[PDB]
Amino acid sequence: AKHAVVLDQDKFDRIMKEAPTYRYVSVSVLVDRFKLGGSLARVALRHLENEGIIKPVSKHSKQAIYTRAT
Amino acid sequence: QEVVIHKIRINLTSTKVKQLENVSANIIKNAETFKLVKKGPVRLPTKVLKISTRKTPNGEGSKTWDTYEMRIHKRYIDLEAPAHIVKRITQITIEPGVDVEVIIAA
Amino acid sequence: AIISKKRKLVADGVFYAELNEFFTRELAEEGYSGVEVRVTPTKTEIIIRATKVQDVVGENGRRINELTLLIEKRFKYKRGTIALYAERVHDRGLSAVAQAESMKFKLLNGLAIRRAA
Amino acid sequence: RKRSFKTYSYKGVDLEKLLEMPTEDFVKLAPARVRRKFARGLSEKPAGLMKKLRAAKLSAPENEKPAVVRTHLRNMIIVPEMIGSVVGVYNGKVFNQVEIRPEMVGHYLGEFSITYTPVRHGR
Amino acid sequence: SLVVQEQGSFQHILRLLNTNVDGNINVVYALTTIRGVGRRYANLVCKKADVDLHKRAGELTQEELERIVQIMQNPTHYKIPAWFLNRQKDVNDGKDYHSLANNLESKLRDDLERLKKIRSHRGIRHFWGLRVRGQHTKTTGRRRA
Amino acid sequence: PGVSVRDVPAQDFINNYASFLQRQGKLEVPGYVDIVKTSAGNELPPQDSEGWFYKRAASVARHIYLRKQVGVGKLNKLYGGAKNRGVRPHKHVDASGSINRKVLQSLEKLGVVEISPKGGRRISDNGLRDLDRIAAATLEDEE
Amino acid sequence: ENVWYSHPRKFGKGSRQCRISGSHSGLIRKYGLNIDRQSFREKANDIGFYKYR
RNA sequence: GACGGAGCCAGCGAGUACAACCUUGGCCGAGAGGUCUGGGUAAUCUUGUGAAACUCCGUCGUGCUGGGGAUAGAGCAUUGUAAUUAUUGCUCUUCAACGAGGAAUUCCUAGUAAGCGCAAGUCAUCAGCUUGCGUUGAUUACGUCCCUGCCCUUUGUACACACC
Ligand SMILES: [Mg+2]
Ligand SMILES: [Mg+2]
Ligand SMILES: [Mg+2]
Ligand SMILES: [Mg+2]
Ligand SMILES: [Mg+2]
Repeated sequence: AKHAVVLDQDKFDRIMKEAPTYRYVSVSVLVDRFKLGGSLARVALRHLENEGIIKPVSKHSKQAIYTRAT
Repeated sequence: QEVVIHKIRINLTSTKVKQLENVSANIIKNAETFKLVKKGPVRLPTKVLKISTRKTPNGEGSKTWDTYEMRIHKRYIDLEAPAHIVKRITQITIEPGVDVEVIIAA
Repeated sequence: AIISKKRKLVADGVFYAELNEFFTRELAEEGYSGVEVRVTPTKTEIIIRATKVQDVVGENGRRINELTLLIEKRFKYKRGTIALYAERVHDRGLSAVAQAESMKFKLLNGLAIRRAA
Repeated sequence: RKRSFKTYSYKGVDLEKLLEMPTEDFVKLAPARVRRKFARGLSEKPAGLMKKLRAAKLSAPENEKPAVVRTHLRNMIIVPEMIGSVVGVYNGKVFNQVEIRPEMVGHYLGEFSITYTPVRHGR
Repeated sequence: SLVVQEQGSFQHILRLLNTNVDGNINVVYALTTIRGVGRRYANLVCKKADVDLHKRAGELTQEELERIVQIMQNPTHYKIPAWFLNRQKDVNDGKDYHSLANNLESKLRDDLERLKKIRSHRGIRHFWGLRVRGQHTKTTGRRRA
Repeated sequence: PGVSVRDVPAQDFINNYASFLQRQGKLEVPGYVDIVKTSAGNELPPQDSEGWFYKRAASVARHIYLRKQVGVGKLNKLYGGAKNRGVRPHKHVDASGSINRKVLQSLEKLGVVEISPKGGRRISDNGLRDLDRIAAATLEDEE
Repeated sequence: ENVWYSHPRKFGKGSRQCRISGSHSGLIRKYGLNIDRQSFREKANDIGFYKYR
């Protein structure tokens, strides 16, 4: 185990703040930025994916790529 | 007075293909001369019988292997006919090597 | 009677081989070369080629009949269902087996080997 | 005292029940192999050997051991009808002595004999 | 589907049945860390308890834990067929026995002792320190115990 | 025009079927559900515990619809695969024998599957209608 | 004439005899041939067997 | 990647009447399997051998870990008179060595290498093996004698049982 795969409110808040004005919104990228796990990242994305903000490019399993609203 | 159609299958099995073919041709010619409704010399997947063996009697050399194969040729000749005519045909129509066999009835 | 066609053919081949071997063994003095099996309904013809056809024949129905009986005993078939004919081979010189047999005979009796060859 | 150590049971049955059940009951309360064997045709397996064992039991000097019953059928299963008797299991050379205990229940005769010598040089 | 929030309603890093249950693992495959506790068996236990397979191992209500423990002790009292056990129909007692945590090892030891006492081929092999299931060692495993 | 049934991209159809089954509540659960490996080449049952058997059933039904006289053995073969044999290489062993049978029975009970002559199973007419409806729904979802 | 002069030899390499030598060694049971392979590899040509590929 | 699902695709095969074959299809068994009816002395039935590898979604995300299933206990079966020295089979468990392999060197120039199964040979029972056959399917040469082995020429030889 290498940690940073918890839950928390602070983490959620951080995630919320880290969404607009970014080139990549990918699971791997998220993991790299020392955030939540592979499945959790997707969930987080989904929660922000209600009224624009983050929009998909690829829908494939374990190779998902999303980008900001232009 | 008779003439009751049974529909008769003729089996032609063998190895030496040329002979078999000749026999088939002969049969068809005979059918033509007695003038009958008939399905042709229907050919089946010519079964190969493979027996693969170490060439060595005793297992001391390089691992040479030989596939001894037996080519088989299965032929169906279907006749729309009574039995008497078939019997007449099968009085002759036998050539060495080739198996002549009458299945009889549909 | 009746098996799978392939199997039947294989069995027939084996039978032929066996017969050939027997003739090589039994008809050694008779100068045998080849067997020519013809299987028809009821009467199965068995042609046999030899150098000394007279020996094979015997004195009208001697050895040949015995051989027929033996064959019947071997393969369950009845009297009349197996027929045996003994024939002259058309020039033995081209036939290798016959030549080999002749050579063997020459060797066994007592003769020069190289010269015989 | 009321219970001696712990009851040496087959599948929840005491020695008061174990010694008196015959073969069928043992089979019922046994590993599958034994059952299978019972199912297949029995001849010359429990024929004379069993009789010999019984004779030994009868002719025992009391409290002491019965006579050692020699077996070639080392593929035989140990049944609680003859606990206490000594069996001479054949290995090619020497019928070797084996005790029949309250814990040899439904095991094989061969697994207490061994033909070859155990390994030397180093364990 | 949703991230589990709150400040700290459920406590991380657990200790259940004489051993340790590490968090950050989803339900089942932290219970495999327990000596003897199954995969399929674990799943069955979870089902019996009535827990979702989305929670973390570093969570769980106390009541739920108690229920799980109860399930572990007796396979017969709850809806478990119980032929997924270390001792089914059994070698001595003749019931339904799937040993738990630090007890399985003890049971194994006892069995070994029994085998030794009997002096079966297997027992002999064990004593020697070799190969039980007719496996040959002419070539393989040249260090051993 | 014409509402098609085969033209559905596989998984969606199955999902729809599952949803329908969930809505109805009429199937009769085998009972040995979750206490089973489902495949002989399995170390884990279905991952989502409850459900997934429904999906399996749906898949079976779809296969039946596609083909002619279909039986238990064939189903087993279908839902088998590769065995983790450790040191030994993989073979091919089939699915659990009874579970598929149970599924078939359940389908028969609901009226999706009918018994065919010669040896196997086919589709009931009400069942066919239901399948068609499901397909239509799926199409609507897509369109 | 002795009473016990046969083992239960229903199968195995024992019951399986060759058609020429009677060997229990390398017996092509296939196609109902029952020959020790070596002999076959000599007689095969007459048995109708040939090699092509 | 792993595990579930879910999708779903070959080609060689071979297989009984005087027997103990290949065996569908249906009820009972979590498996393993059994049983009643078959069909096939075989392009016709097992069989479209609905094989694996592969392709979609979710769950766990670089931990000797859910990678890996190795030493092992327990039942039920099955084969065969006979299974202990697990024949084999599946189920729960235990869950180790092994984080891309040192010196050497094997194989290969296209449906070739490698992967992935199937079938036959075996065979009462067993596959990790062989033969075969498909199924995915590239890198880099398209050369040269440097190494290895052979080959021929020219050379020398006191060897010709020939450099052991
Ligand atoms: Mg793997
Ligand atoms: Mg086919
Ligand atoms: Mg582990
Ligand atoms: Mg082998
Ligand atoms: Mg000089």
